[PDB]
Amino acid sequence: VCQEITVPMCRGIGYNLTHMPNQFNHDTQDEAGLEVHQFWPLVEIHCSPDLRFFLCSMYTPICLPDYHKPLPPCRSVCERAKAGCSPLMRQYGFAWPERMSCDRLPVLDAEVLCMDYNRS
Amino acid sequence: FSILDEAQVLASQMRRLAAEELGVVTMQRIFNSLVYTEKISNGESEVQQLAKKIREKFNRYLDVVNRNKQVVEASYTAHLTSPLTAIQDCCTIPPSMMEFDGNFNTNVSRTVSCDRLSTTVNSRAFNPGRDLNSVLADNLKSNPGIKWQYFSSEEGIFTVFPAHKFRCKGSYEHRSRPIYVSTVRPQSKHIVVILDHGASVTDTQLQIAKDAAQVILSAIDEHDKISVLTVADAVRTCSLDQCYKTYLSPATSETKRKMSTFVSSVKPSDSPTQHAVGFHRAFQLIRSTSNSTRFQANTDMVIIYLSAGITSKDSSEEDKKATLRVINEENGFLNNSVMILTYALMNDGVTGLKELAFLRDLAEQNSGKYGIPDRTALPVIKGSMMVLNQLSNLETTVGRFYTNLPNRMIDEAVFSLPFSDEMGDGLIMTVSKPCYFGNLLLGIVGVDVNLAYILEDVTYYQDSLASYTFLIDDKGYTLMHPSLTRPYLLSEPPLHTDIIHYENIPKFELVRQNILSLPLGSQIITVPVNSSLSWHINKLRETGKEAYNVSYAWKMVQDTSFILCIVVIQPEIPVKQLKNLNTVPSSKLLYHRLDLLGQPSACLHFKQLATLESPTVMLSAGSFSSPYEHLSQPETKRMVEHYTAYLSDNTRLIANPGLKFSVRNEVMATSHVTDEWMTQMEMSSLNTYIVRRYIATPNGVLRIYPGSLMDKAFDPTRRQWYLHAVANPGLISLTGPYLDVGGAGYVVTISHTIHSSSTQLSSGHTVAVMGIDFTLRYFYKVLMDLLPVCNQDGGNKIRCFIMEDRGYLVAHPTLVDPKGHAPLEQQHITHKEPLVANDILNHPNFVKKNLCNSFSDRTVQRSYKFNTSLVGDLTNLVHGSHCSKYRLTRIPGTNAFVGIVNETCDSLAFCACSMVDRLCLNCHRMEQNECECPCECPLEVNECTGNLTNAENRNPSCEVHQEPVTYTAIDPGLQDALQQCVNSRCNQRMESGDCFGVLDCEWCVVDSDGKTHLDKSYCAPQKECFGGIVGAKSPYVD
Ligand SMILES: *[C@@H]1O[C@H](CO)[C@@H](O)[C@H](O)[C@H]1NC(C)=O
Ligand SMILES: *[C@@H]1O[C@H](CO)[C@@H](O)[C@H](O)[C@H]1NC(C)=O
Ligand SMILES: *[C@@H]1O[C@H](CO)[C@@H](O)[C@H](O)[C@H]1NC(C)=O
Ligand SMILES: *[C@@H]1O[C@H](CO)[C@@H](O)[C@H](O)[C@H]1NC(C)=O
Ligand SMILES: *[C@@H]1O[C@H](CO)[C@@H](O)[C@H](O)[C@H]1NC(C)=O
Ligand SMILES: *[C@@H]1O[C@H](CO)[C@@H](O)[C@H](O)[C@H]1NC(C)=O
Ligand SMILES: *[C@@H]1O[C@H](CO)[C@@H](O)[C@H](O)[C@H]1NC(C)=O
Repeated sequence: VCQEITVPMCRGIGYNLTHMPNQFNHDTQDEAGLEVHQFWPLVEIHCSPDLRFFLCSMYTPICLPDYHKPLPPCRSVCERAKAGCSPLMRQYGFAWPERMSCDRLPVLDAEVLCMDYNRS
Repeated sequence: FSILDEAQVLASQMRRLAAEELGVVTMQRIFNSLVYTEKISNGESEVQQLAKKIREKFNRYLDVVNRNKQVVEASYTAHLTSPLTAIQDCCTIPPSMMEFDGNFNTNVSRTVSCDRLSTTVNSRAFNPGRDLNSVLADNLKSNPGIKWQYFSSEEGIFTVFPAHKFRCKGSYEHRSRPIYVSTVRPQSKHIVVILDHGASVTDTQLQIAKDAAQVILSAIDEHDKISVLTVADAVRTCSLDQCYKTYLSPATSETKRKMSTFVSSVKPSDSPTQHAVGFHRAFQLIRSTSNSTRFQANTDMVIIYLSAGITSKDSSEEDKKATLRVINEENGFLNNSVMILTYALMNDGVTGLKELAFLRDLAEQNSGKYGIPDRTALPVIKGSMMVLNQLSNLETTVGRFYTNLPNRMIDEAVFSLPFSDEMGDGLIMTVSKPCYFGNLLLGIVGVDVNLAYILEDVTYYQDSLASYTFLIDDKGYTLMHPSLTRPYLLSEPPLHTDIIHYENIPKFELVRQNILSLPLGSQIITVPVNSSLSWHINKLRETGKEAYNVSYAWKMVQDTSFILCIVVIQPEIPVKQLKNLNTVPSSKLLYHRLDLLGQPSACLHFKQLATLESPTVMLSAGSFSSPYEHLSQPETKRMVEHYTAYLSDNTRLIANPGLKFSVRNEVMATSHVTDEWMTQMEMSSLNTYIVRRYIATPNGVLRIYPGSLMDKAFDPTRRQWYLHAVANPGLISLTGPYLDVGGAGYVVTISHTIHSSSTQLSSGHTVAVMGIDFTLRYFYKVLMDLLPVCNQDGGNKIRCFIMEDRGYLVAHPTLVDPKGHAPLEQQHITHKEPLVANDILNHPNFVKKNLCNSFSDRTVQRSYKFNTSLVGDLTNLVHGSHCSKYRLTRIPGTNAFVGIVNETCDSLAFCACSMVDRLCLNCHRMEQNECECPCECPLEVNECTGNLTNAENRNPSCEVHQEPVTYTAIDPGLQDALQQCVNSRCNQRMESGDCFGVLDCEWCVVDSDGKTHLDKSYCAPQKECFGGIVGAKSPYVD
């Protein structure tokens, strides 16, 4: 059963339903909200409009009451997020977790459903 | 897991270093038994006495130019009878040279002035330098301290008294320099230069166009206003400020540098020039710039224009018609107050012969030629036009644009702001006057004074511990203040800033208005302590104070535009001064000038000439009655013997050779550290871990051991360890890491204050501070020896650290990176432990991120402040409750904190820290909990008004981060003739615990390949592996 997004950073992204645990084995939204908020300075500096959605799609994955399958973001939104924020992250000491490598995401290929909002 | 009992034991080590090795308890007991005399004053008596000192210096300063003026004016009456036309070319005198009292760049002198010729002078020019030598020599011999004295004629000759063979590869066009322009034209000139770079202007003649614009900018003063516009195809103004799109900015060095670089960025364009829009824009700027300057009128507006043959054939006349119409309309809104000057850019073809007629129509504002009727019953200020080629002297042509201005025949002295000397090699200040014979202007006279000499009375004012001084002009710009860099070290003119910014305190704008208006007076105001700067808080003499009184006593300096003020902190409460005492020296006093003595056994202590035989005593420039005389003139063995005799004179018979009040009393009061230190050396086991110990006093006494030679300009009262201890009175102050002056590299300093008595623990009661220095690795060696928990692993997953109240770490599991691979603030808690840094920011009342403005480098700095009243123990509150538990508590009795972290599993945590500069990630807003290492954002100052661009920026001022200091020089002939004072062989140490902390050693861990770990860590001298990286560069050659 899906629950509503409680972490304020991930409110207003397109959906407000999630289900814990997430990909990072966070057992509650409070635990996941503390880790995803470490990227909040990068969101306010506007290095990529896809950053807030890409992070929230991983830390608070979308939960649909009728799908019952993990709906990850596409590889295109991961690349567009890193193309605009990674060079700034390397300067200010931020780092992508290895679990967020864009190769772990489906391509825009096969019947793997992913979530890119510019290709809808 | 336990940290409390571990912290109490760590506090005993801090007391064992402050009390036993340094001698804080002994000196506090001695200073408590001394006798003091109490004084109470509001500053009115002090502002009167200090005003007399600089008034006498300015009176003699004005008597020289007045004397030089009346001699050259009377010398012209002799020119009307006899030919006063001599030639003494400054490039034809090569018998010798000197450097006596300034002029230290190939300067002969003694009754022989020299002349430099401009290309405009004729063979019948007026040259009074023949007889002027008789008075110029008497002016210098009777008034030492003034550098140059010159007379520059209107014809173009430049004669200076100290003849120096300088700049012979060209002509010195002094008539185009700002000192000459501000004298012959003391009116506030609102100039706007329009630079046409359209109509396919050839780059060969745009060269002249952009070069001329640099001559205008480098020829006006801060009371003039300037704007530079482009082709006007699109009216592009200067983009380096928001107000440059609307107003004209005062020609400050900031606006000059911004406009000058904007001039060089101009490249040709093929679009036809839209002249009408450019002149219209210039008017809109001149119109929206307040009523003139609201400043004694004297506001002459001028529009310079640089172009050539635009035409446009079909609409040529239309283009000519649109400009002279909008000129007559906009200058009709004004009362024809705007004058227009035009300049032609020519090669042998483009401009031809008919295109000059359009530029003279613009200078004459010949609108009626095209029909447009002059609606204003007023006349028009007819301008002028000049032609320029690749052979044109831009200084004698476009540089003489001020001649076309009205000469209201003002005969008054004008004083320049501090600027860089073009003849010498330093900063100078110039007073000047014009030379008038009837209705004829002959030129100007001017004398240059060293900036350090004219300000020596306000730079080193130390009459009372409860007072300081600052000097400003009638416009508000600050010439001297405790927050400014000392002038003797400056190689560049500072950013002149209004006093409202350095005296950043609420309710001060009321006192500021009274200072700039009333010529004399005083006023007290009540200020809270939580919103103030350190110059006031460090002089409080009551503990637990929520608000304090301040007394501002000011008085304008007679016959000049400067105003001096005295700030007295808490005047209703007395200030103690050390009474004259008579202590006989138990040991012989040793002045720090070991180079001039050579009598004690010498040795090298890092990059210093030092000795272990006895500690030395130093007097800083400021303890002497003439600090500039002590800095400029050489200190000789004769003077060292005189000062040693007077300071150790117990008979009260030797007269004062040139020292200030309370200087010798503090030398005798601190003379007890000699036997105290030397006794500890014979029994201490920490002789290999202590790089030096010292004690410093407010009036300029500095006793260090090992007794080392220092630079004259060294002021320990402005170092970090001094100011950090004053801010934390009665507490052990950890300060570091910072770069050592003596050559020890990065060091950590324990500092402690000495008070007049133990019953009053306020910062203002500080009569001396003491400090002891250790190497970077020492406090981690202590942390490993004192606390066994820090050894469960090699500082890997279980890590211990010591953090000062600013967030910097002095003890560390890791401290090797210091090179090109890590951020600049890598020694901060936010970079080395980003998780616990994020978590402690959530602990209530523990941390507070601060904002301060630093107008000296136009930046806004972010820092941290953990309040050292932390009672109890702090653990994880938000982050890392499971994977990385930590314990943080204050080391009792000091400003430092001890921390232990137990990393059981990985965790994600970031604190933004730039690895290329110190720029903050987000310069739009500051969040208290957003973890980021110390950083800076560019300060947005409105240069059109002299205030902050955004009023939502009323942060306090960063008091001092004055980095420039002359690190002591060492050279061969001494490096090979002597050896190091302590030579504890680092090659014989085989573990980290044995090598850490040893002052001449370092534990190498990284190979010379940059960042590869070593399979064989070993101990070696610090020269061989800086920061543990074999072959790394010295931190002094960053
Ligand atoms: C949840 O998101 C939907 C859009 O998917 C939005 O219409 C709705 O207002 C959101 N919920 C709340 C409480 O605002
Ligand atoms: C660190 O935590 C582990 C449990 O994760 C514990 O076994 C160990 O004793 C702790 N170390 C210290 C120094 O407290
Ligand atoms: C021009 O002079 C008139 C008085 O004759 C005055 O009212 C007006 O303000 C002046 N123009 C400007 C721009 O101040
Ligand atoms: C400072 O203290 C005063 C009371 O003394 C208080 O009103 C104020 O909020 C405090 N903070 C600032 C920033 O003034
Ligand atoms: C200022 O001076 C007055 C008069 O001596 C005194 O009563 C007061 O306590 C002082 N301090 C403040 C903050 O007013
Ligand atoms: C830290 O400062 C606050 C006020 O800013 C003070 O009340 C508090 O007592 C201090 N911390 C501790 C642990 O006492
Ligand atoms: C702005 O600058 C002017 C001087 O140009 C000054 O008189 C005024 O006080 C400043 N504004 C404020 C709020 O201090």
